[PDB]
Amino acid sequence: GSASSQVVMPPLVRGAQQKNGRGSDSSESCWNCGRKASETCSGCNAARYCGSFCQHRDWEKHHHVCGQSLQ
Ligand SMILES: [Zn+2]
Ligand SMILES: [Zn+2]
Repeated sequence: GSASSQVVMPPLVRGAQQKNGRGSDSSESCWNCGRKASETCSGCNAARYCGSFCQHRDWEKHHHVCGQSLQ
């Protein structure tokens, strides 16, 4: 029973921007379930999430999207 080296999904933060855009502009769906997304990945902030349970399920497929800054 050791932590070893395992990558876990980070919690989704609540996005709030007004300077650029007024709601989303580009895309507006949850990567996991696709039903109205209003939060972002606290890590890369690239993927869209609506809940913690959604992020975990999609986390397997997020492994290649996280840690890639913006390219
Ligand atoms: Zn969702
Ligand atoms: Zn991420």
